[PDB]
Amino acid sequence: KGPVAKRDVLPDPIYNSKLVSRLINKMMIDGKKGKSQTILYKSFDIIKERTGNDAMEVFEQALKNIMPVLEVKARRVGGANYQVPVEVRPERRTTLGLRWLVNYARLRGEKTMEERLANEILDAANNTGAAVKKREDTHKMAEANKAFA
Amino acid sequence: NIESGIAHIRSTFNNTIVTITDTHGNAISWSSAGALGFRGSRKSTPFAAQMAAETAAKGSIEHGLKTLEVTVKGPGSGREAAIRALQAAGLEVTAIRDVTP
Amino acid sequence: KEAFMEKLLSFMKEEAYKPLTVQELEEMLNITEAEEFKELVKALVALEEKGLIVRTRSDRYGIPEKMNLIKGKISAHAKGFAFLLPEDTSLSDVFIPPNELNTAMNGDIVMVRLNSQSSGSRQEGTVIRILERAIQRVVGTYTETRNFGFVIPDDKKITSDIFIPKNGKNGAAEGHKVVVKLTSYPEGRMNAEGEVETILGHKNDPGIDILSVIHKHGLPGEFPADAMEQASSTPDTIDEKDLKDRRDLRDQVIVTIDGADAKDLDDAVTVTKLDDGSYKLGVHIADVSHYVTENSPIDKEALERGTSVYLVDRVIPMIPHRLSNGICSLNPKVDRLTLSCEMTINSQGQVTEHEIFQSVIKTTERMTYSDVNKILVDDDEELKQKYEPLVPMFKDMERLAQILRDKRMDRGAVDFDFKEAKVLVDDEGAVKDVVIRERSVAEKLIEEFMLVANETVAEHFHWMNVPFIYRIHEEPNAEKLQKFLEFVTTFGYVVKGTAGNIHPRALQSILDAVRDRPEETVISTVMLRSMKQAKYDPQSLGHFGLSTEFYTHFTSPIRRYPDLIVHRLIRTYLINGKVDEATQEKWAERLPDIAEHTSSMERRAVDAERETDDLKKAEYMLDKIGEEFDGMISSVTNFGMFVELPNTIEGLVHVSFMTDDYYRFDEQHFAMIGERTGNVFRIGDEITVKVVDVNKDERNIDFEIVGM
Amino acid sequence: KVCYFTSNGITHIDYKDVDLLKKFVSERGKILPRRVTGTNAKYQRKLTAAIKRARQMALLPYVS
RNA sequence: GGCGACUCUCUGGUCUGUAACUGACGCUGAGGAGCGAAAGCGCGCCGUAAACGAUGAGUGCUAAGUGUUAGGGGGUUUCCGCCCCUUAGUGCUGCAGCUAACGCAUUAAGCACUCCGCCUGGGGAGU
RNA sequence: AAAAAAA
Repeated sequence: KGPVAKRDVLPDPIYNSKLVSRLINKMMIDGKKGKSQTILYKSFDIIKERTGNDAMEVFEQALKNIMPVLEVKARRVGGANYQVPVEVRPERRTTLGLRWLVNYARLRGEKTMEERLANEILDAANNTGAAVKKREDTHKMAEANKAFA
Repeated sequence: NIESGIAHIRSTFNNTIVTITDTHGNAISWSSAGALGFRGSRKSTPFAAQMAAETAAKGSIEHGLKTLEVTVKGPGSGREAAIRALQAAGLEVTAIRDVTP
Repeated sequence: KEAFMEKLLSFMKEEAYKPLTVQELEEMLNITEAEEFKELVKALVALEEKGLIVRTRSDRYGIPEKMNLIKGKISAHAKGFAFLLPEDTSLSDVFIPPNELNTAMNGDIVMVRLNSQSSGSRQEGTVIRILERAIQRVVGTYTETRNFGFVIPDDKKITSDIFIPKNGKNGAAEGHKVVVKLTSYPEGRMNAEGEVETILGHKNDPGIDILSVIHKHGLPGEFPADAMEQASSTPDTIDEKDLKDRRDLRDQVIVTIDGADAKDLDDAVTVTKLDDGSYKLGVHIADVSHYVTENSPIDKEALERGTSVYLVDRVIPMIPHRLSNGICSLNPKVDRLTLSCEMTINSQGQVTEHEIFQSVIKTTERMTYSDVNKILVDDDEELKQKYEPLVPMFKDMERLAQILRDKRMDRGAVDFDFKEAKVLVDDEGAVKDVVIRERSVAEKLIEEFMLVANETVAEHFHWMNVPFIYRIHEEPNAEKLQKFLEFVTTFGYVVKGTAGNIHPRALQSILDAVRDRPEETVISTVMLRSMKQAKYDPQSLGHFGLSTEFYTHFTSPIRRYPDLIVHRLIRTYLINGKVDEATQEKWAERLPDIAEHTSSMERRAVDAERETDDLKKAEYMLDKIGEEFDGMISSVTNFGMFVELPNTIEGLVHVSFMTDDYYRFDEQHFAMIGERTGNVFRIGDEITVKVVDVNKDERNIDFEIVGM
Repeated sequence: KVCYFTSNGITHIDYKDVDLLKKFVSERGKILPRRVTGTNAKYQRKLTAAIKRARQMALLPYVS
């Protein structure tokens, strides 16, 4: 009945970003947060070595491009079947940002995850790749059925 | 060339008709929401009645009318708009009369 | 068909295009044949289907794409939704759902995108951009949480509580009414933040209720120091040098007639009957432009104010109390400077000869409106005997008034005779009684005299062809009046005329027919709600609601800045003779900005005055919860019907208290109809109501129906 | 809410006095109810007859 | 049972007021006669009807409060006005009393008296 | 809610 408070994650110790921590917890498998803490700090050294920019400048830029603005929600009042355009709450933006970032990074062709996650962030930051596309995809779809809401 | 006339408005829930006559009930002109190409819910609306009256009225001014008695029929939403469309077309409205059966 | 559609779209794509009806489009394209008219209609339908044009709910066609939008002002509601009031007032309102406001607040000029699908009767829209921010200050009640404040806004149209950071508190305790300046606006889910600019006091302290109103509109407080220095330096008696070049009238029979409690006497009058049967009327107004010169301290302040304001308990004056109740005031039996308008008036109320000049008067007696009624109407022998030398003039004034009233009404002026409240308070500001304010014979006499003097001054300066300020009242809104005309055909009142070319007299024909009917108060009130407000301007465009071509306000420069300018332009053009091109260009630059300002300062006075009245009515009804009163349905809405009492107090009957049936609103009839019972509550019915609840802070009176 | 006829002491309403009767009909020319016009029941009937005899003689309209 | 346009012709009943007269000339009323729905059927005939406020008729007595229709008297009132008493009718509340209870309550279903119709377990059977 | 006009 009353919106449950989301769990207050700690800031990532080296970038002081609760966003970066949330990425670690998204990447973590079978409660192996160590593996994911390593992978990211390996991925961000890869980003900083290639770009020269701070990984935080790139990662925040990457999230901007992945983060959705409007989403499709199924509404079936009587008939309807209306894909109601819904504005993504700022918490659900980051959610879907990090979910897609990780989900598509794992699917990439590169051998190691630290490289796969680095390359998906670098592609996301350049407003390209698959995770940015996925945001576009649902917006193209939300624009397509925009006459409901 | 007749000056005085009656503007017989039928406003149903489907449609607004407007016939304009002479005093002996011979038909000078007419129009209707349907004659103007409105269809469905639009034919009921007071806007369609307004436009119906103007088209009927502008047909009548060619035959050279000036004064209109009005007779309204039916429960529809047109009569108030359609009457002020007759005043706005130019023709003066002496008296209106609800002749709903 | 397609070439015609392109030609219409190209015409509508011109920069000067405004949204037009089919009839306006017909006129603008010079369509004269019935077949070309059919072609336009089919084209408008086809383009509207394609979404290349949009029909507004006021039946006007505009290109969305140049918008896909409409520019307009937000009118917010307290439940969280809003309406867009377009800039083009001929367009209809656009409903804005609470989620689609996108940080817009009440009064913000915005752009709104038009939604293709509407969920109801009205056209829906989303706020895409905010062009101008209206609200920069917010009054409210401060509240203290652990680590931060908030302020609950008194404007309930601001639905969200204003966050106060701990360093912005500035001393504000729990329950203190506070002014708050906005530092930030709302963004997403974050509320607006601020800083306490001022503490008023506690919300339970006497007079803070009104003071909160004064701050809510942004009404002027105390006078600046340089104004109070100028006022304190102004002499309390006339200097002999100022009597030069003024017509002496001190020996003539002149009187002020005002309210018993009025200290700001603007006007003094005289009426002499001439040998031919015509009347000589002298109107002698307080010469405020002498003591408040151009670009003095008091002038800068009196421009900033725009008008005096007449709240329940107090007066916020335009000029200092030392001036307004001292030297400008036409006080009894003391020498006073005036600017007079003396008029010879024949047996049909036409002004044949007039003169506007500087004078000194000495008023014979200060009357009241109650004393003057007792002499004329009630035929009171004690008061006649007391005022025996003035009694013949008071009867000569009465006959002149009638003659001027008979002229006015024959020219087609709309007499809008409604019952207004007057609230009666004690010295603390607590409410004693709400009585009817009656317009007697003595007020309507003074009314008519002021009117003719205001008419005679305007006319003189229009023919002079110099820059001047006029009080104009435009033609009413053609859509609003179209809806007014419909409403009166339901009661059987059949008007002669159309909404785009009504003569004022036609509206008076209605108001004479309904007189002493139950329907009166509401048809009266509904006509009103089709009228435009009157404003000042530099151009002569006429006054619709007096049915004249020439009008200005001249007869109250103590309490209206536009009147005070009329006194300076009269001194400039007539007395001094300064009709040079450089003088004219100076005023021709300045009057558009004064006219716009002073207009907006009047509407800010009215809104505020009313808001104190409605507060003190509500304060009146707090001890009347449970009591049964007879009344009359003043308004009917989708959510209920409003009821007016016999002291003008208004209250709502919410549909949720109509427990005997499921009520449906009929928009055409103005009625609440029961589905089962077949009971029909209409605008204009007499009903008995009981008082259920009274909320002083919100200014709500809730009623329930006992019987019809 | 006073009766015209009780007030002015009028004991006989006359179908020929049209300018009186017209005070009691609507603009359409329907008779106005007694609760609107303040009229006494006694007079309302008389009035009702008059208007009807008027209307027969085309002094008033049946329907304006 | 019913009876709603207006006018005209003919005709019935009711109420108020004053008492000029009459001087118990009254009341109820089986039968009978007349009136009397869709009626049911050939206007005639049918002759019954929740033709049930489910409450015979007539008379007298027995707290109040309030509304309305047609009146009467007084009060001041110009008249109107409102105020008050009183009559007849029609309503809503409400005593006392009555009721099994619901209710009724000066329009009694209260308290009395006269006369009439009618009832006496359900069904069988309105056969 | 909503007009003049007054104050």
